[PDB]
Amino acid sequence: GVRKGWHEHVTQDLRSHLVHKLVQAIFPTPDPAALKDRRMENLVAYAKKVEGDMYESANSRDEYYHLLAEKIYKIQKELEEKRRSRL
Amino acid sequence: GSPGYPNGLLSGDEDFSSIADMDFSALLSQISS
Repeated sequence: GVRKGWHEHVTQDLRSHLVHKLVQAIFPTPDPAALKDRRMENLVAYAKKVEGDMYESANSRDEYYHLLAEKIYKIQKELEEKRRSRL
Repeated sequence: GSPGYPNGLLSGDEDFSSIADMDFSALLSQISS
């Protein structure tokens, strides 16, 4: 496996902002105290898992950040199904 | 042969969609009560 720019560019501080980028699209935060809640940590465990699937699948910085971004627009679809049709 | 072939069909990205409408109602009820 050949290493590209993203591999030496991704930090332990990015992977936390990538998940904080994921939790804000799924549910926007009213208060900074909602991030220390039990029900919130449950989908945090959904978003903590996905980043590692982008590391094996993506070979570029534009694809890696895109795979995490596509779930972000794709989860925005289901919340819209309860909004207009309520189903 | 085969570019990758991901694992998880109908239960890969469709399984948390049942939990994400269960967790969105619990996050609103905990702030307003």
